[PDB]
Amino acid sequence: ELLHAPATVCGPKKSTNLVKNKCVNFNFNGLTGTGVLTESNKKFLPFQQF
Amino acid sequence: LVRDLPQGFSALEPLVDLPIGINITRFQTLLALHNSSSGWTAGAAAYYVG
Repeated sequence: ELLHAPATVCGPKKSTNLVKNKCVNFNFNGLTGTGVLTESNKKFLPFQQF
Repeated sequence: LVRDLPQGFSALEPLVDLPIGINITRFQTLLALHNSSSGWTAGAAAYYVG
């Protein structure tokens, strides 16, 4: 059942590899889009994702 | 050393997720020192609530 509460049960996520320096699509935990992924010289705080 | 809250700035980092679907109406907290000599008692400290 699902009425109001946030999902507590879900299936497995069929993830794959990661490709750098190429024009690819992407999906990071639901964050979809397209472009080229490159090594960053900047940092994120330990709890920040995007 | 200061007699009150510091004259500065600090940002607060996230700690938990806890997807809890509860309708909260009120709040009560507690901690105090209780000896075994004169029965239940209390300490001498204050906390801030905003």
